[PDB]
Amino acid sequence: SKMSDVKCTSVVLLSVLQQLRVESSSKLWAQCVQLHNDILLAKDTTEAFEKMVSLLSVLLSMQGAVDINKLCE
Amino acid sequence: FSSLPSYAAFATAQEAYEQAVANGDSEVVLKKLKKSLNVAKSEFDRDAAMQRKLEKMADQAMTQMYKQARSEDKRAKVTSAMQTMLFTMLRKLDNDALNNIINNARDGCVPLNIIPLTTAAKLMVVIPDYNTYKNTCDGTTFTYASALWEIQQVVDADSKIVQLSEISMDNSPNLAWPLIVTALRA
Amino acid sequence: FSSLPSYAAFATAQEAYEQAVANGDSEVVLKKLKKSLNVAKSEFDRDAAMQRKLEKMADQAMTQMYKQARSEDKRAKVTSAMQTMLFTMLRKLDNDALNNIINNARDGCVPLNIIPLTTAAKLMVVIPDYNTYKNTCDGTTFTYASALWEIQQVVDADSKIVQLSEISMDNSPNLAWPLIVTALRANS
Amino acid sequence: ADAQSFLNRVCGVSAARLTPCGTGTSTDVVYRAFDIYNDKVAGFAKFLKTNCCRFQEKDEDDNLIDSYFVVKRHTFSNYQHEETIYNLLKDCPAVAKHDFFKFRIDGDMVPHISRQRLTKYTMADLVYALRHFDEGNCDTLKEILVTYNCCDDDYFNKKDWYDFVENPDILRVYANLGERVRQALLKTVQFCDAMRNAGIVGVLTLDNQDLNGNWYDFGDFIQTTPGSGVPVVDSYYSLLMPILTLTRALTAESHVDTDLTKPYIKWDLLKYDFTEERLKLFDRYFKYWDQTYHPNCVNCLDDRCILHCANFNVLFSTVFPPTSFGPLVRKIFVDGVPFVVSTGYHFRELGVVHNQDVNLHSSRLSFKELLVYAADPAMHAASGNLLLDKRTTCFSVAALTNNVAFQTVKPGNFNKDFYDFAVSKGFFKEGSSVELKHFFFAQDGNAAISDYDYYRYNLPTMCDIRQLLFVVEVVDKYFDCYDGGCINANQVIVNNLDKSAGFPFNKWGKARLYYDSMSYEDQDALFAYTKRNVIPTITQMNLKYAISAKNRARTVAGVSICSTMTNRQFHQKLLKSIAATRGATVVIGTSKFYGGWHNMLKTVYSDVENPHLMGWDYPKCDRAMPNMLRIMASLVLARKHTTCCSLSHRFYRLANECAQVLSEMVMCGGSLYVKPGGTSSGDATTAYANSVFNICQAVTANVNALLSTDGNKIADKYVRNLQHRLYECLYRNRDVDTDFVNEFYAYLRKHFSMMILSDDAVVCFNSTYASQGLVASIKNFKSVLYYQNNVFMSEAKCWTETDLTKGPHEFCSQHTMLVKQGDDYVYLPYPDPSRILGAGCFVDDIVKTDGTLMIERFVSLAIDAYPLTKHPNQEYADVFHLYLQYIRKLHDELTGHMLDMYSVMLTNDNTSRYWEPEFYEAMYTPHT
RNA sequence: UUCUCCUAAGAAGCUAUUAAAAUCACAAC
RNA sequence: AAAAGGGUUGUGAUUUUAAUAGCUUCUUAGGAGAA
Ligand SMILES: Nc1ccn([C@@H]2O[C@H](COP(=O)(O)OP(=O)(O)OP(=O)(O)O)[C@@H](O)[C@@H]2O)c(=O)n1
Ligand SMILES: Nc1ccn([C@@H]2O[C@H](COP(=O)(O)OP(=O)(O)OP(=O)(O)O)[C@@H](O)[C@@H]2O)c(=O)n1
Ligand SMILES: [Mg+2]
Ligand SMILES: [Mg+2]
Ligand SMILES: [Mg+2]
Ligand SMILES: [Zn+2]
Ligand SMILES: [Zn+2]
Repeated sequence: SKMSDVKCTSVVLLSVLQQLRVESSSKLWAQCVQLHNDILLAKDTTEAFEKMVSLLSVLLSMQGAVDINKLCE
Repeated sequence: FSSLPSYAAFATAQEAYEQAVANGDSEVVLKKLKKSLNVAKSEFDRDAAMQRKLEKMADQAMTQMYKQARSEDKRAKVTSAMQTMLFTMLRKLDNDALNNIINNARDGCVPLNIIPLTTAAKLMVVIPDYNTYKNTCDGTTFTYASALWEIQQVVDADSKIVQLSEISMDNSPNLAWPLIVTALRA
Repeated sequence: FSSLPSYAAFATAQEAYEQAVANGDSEVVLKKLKKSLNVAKSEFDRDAAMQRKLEKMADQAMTQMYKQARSEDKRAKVTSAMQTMLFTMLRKLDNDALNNIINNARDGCVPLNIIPLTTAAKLMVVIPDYNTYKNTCDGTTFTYASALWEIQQVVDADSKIVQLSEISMDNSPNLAWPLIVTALRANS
Repeated sequence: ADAQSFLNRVCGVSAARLTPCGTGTSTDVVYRAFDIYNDKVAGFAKFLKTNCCRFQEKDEDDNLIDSYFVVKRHTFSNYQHEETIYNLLKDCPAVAKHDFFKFRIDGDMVPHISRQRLTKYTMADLVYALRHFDEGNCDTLKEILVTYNCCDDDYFNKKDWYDFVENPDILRVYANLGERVRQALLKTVQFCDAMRNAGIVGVLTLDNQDLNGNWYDFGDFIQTTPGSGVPVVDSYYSLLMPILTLTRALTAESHVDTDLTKPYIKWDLLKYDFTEERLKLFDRYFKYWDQTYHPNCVNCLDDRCILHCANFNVLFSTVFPPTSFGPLVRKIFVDGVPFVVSTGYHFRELGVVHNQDVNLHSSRLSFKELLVYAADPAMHAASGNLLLDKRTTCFSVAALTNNVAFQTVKPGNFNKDFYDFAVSKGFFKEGSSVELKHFFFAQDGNAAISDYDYYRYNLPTMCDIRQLLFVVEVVDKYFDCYDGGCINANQVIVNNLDKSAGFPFNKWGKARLYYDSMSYEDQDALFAYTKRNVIPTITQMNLKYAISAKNRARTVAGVSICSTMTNRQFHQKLLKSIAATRGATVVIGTSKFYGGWHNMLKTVYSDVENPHLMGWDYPKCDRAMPNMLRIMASLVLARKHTTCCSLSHRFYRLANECAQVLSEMVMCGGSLYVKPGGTSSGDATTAYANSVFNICQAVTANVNALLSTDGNKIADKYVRNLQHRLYECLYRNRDVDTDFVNEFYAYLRKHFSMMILSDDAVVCFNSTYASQGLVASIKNFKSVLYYQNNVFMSEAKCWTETDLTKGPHEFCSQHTMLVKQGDDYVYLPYPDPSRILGAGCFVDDIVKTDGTLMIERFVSLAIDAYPLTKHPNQEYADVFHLYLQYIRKLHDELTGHMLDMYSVMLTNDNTSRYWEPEFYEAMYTPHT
């Protein structure tokens, strides 16, 4: 059930970004919202995965906001 | 509601009345037994109702305190739960591009911008060490997010422009790592 | 409660009945004493029940009075807040130009919409893109509402200050649109 | 050659090179629209004429142009009669040139009447093409638009070129016609001025006038003493009226010399009353309209005259500057300090209205006066800054703060435990019939202003006066069975007092605070105050955080406390009676559980013959709604009050409703804007007014469908008589014919049965009559919505069903199925499974994610799940069992948690019944 | 006069149902 | 975090109260029986 997992992960990822005070930057928040809604509306999996890649790049760019090595372990 | 203090008297009075009616004893004795049964049963029901009230109050108290404590527990820890759930689902997805970017970020090779979706768009990446450069880069090409890119410019920590030829294992100590790389999508 | 005198009379009947039972008096004496004791019990129960009714009625009346007092306190607080807001707004507005325009009117009535146009000293403009900025607000002074305005510094969507030298066609992608420009009314 | 000789005589003394269209001397065949009232037919309909010969004129380059010669062949008495009338009328410049000549057709002598330089199409053709919009009529509308340089032929290759919503540019295309329409109006008045002076009695109809404004067809007229002639113009103006606003003719009035090339008029900025200009416009354009017109509706005698005068006012107001249409303010003194306060309103609809209870000097302010002065926007707008907002086309008044506010919408929370349980059970696999479709969509900071800018769709609209005045009586027939009236403050019921009180009252508390602070005497004093004075109020816009299938934002309007209190006190007695009734057309307040759905469906099916079901959707319903229909709904609701309220009190109540609900001041992001019109979300009457509007639209569709049919082809004599009487009742009668209103109401209820709830409707109709054209269908709804609402109803959204055993395709988002229960068959509703699964998976608060507390939350979701078990699709059936098993698991986990924490088990086990099916089955059995 | 039995009224206590208030949650236009 | 959170109807659960209903208790009168 890959596509439903991708959509649920998009919901969780945008919630994580929102809690991280991304809203303070209106431009970045608008881009994140567009990516989230586009993934939710998408119908075929590869487009959703590429948009997910961009949305996750948003979170990864924020150096020191999340301890990636601690979280993933 | 059982084994209450008045229960024994009620039970014994009913048994005595039943034995009396089974014997066919004197009517006045039967009526005396029945009235004693009735008064004992009245007391039994009264204390049973009191016990019911106590039980209801205890049940409500326990339920309310459970609700409040668990609501506080759920509300306090939201951020860590969200991050842990996100990364658990990300591992469960098992996608090559997501794993590639996540593992690169774990090694310190984070991007400086949103990774673009379209051809010839611009991406910027940080390179912590020559080993990660050896892994990620090959001549004029860069491999990132399962996609192929073309190197545009390499810079240093003091903003010095560095030529691609300079990056070598023997020459590496001269550079002030980390490096910044700019690339376009093929 | 045990202090009730009817309970005391019931207690005397109770002592009499207990002594009669302990002594082993005849059934007829026990019956008469029982009916006396039950009369006393009926009096005691009736008085206790009417006491319960009176106490709960008193509690309900007291709760009503407490609720009324809280309502009056809230009303006073709301009145104070409303008066303060109205008088602050009275002090804020510019009396001279508004008096001039109201004196100019035929009947003393004027449309509400024209009052900010004529009297207001400060203007705000919200601009979504660079073309609209170039059309509406190019320069440090611009004319709107048949009046001349001079500019005060600008803020972006993040409410951070933007210098007027930054706003240009080439630089436009970097800014966080929309832009909010503020201006004051020139004297002439 | 005979044909050449006939053409040469037709040319006459003119220098017009003629082109022999048709064939020789033969009569030409054309399909054209006519307005007609005979002793045997009465209609506005398309006909095949076959009555005249036609020739075309060619330019000096011998290319064809829009200028025709038409010659009619008819009886000799008509020949002399028309010659006499035309000889009378010759002086007028609005009359087309006529010639009369005799010619050898059969070898004998035949008379001919010729007219010159006519356009291809008449005014009736344009009116019919616009009013009855469909693709077949689109083929004529394209030719009309192309011929008069509105647009080039390639324009029609665009997608949705006709759509008011997807292609707003179409509104620019129609405007080019408008000036050509205006010249038609003036000519008509000129013609009347001649006809009265000549002493002629005749009726005017649209078909006689060409698109240049010239007239013909004198045959109907009769003579009278000079100076006492009369024109009859009701049908002409009444049919023309919607086109006047659609094409915007009076825009030419805006300019100084009324030349479209001259600059605009610059009015005095402080001017607010235009009574003389309204009277001048009415006298110029509508000179011979024989009914008294009041520029200010306060003078009007009754609700019908209010509708009439407001219908004229809405057309006339477009000319005047936008700044004047607002509340009027005045300076007063209190305890020696100066206040600015409101004293009156200028309505685009209802004119200039003044308050009656003003105080120029006062010593103190009571609580009621404090509420009144804090509520109205005069102080906030006067003290605030000046605003110029380029994000919206709407007019903007003021900014209340130095900073504008951008409001975002956050995403929803994920209920991972339920998702994992569902995936373990086997849902959400690729290729499954059930999948996630409803989500919590996020929004950026621009959401609120964009959803406000959606209001731009609302446009001014002038309705057909006579048709509307008949339709309003037909609707009042639908509503008449209820009771209503005013009640004292102590009687009113409020559902929830912890709701917002609007702006600025929300700064200090919820509605409970204001309901506690004011005694019944203060509330009754305020309500009595509104019956004599207009109170403007401010409305606030909020963004709603809720699950949806579509990603566009949704905003809702909160209304100030004063308007809510007075509107509740006014309307609640009628609204509660509407909710209490069962078996009516308006189905508000009827539950779907315990057999209600079957009863509703059986009620709608009643006594129709050859039945079909159909349903439709209004696009952009609340934004697009014309002001006139909202006024009509308010007046229909006010009609119940006649027993207890005098006319002045009811007019002032209507003015209050207009000032507060219809065109109030809207607060968004800290700034004040003016709402152009349409429905608001917090009216305290919104659903019932929407139902009234829905019924009015359906009745108008039925009226158009019956009138358009060719009366010669109807076989049933009863329906022909009904059509004749319908035309008579609409256009050729003045006072209301109650008997025919009852007769038409009975006809509608017999053949066309409705079920109504806000903008959702189902109708069961007679398919044979619908195919013959005697009752409405989807096409008529499309045309009526196109011309009245100014929206195009996408036919794909509508639906129709032929088999009554399957029920309606959609009502209140429910699907219908037929099932066995005992030895009886019943109808049951079931929802979209995606909605139930999404409501399980996504929640709007973090605490809801923990299941044990939410056990009671899941039980309700199981109830809607119960009908899905009856479905023949297994994937649908599995959902309800999934919910039951999740409830069981939640109870087990709760027991374990409490046993661990407190070390004592629970002693009450009612929850055992929840995971077993029978309880849910009880919900739908009609037994109790 | 006294005992037993029944009927009727009052005062308490327990229980079944119906109807009104408050709190939480769900669904629809 | 701040801020803000509309109108109308239906449904479920929990607590409180009122009114009918059934039963127990024991006081009072009348009728009947027995001595
Ligand atoms: N611009 C144009 C072009 C063509 N025509 C044609 O002229 C004829 C008009 O006939 P008429 O003698 O004026 O009227 P009538 O048929 O006696 O009247 P009725 O009983 O009201 O239908 C029709 O064939 C077309 O409508 C036109 O009028 N105007
Ligand atoms: N909280 C809510 C929610 C809804 N509504 C009502 O639902 C309706 C929503 O309109 P709709 O026909 O569903 O949608 P629309 O805007 O016409 O969209 P379109 O069909 O794409 O043109 C309105 O009558 C009210 O907005 C209300 O009252 N409160
Ligand atoms: Mg005619
Ligand atoms: Mg709709
Ligand atoms: Mg529908
Ligand atoms: Zn009038
Ligand atoms: Zn009234």
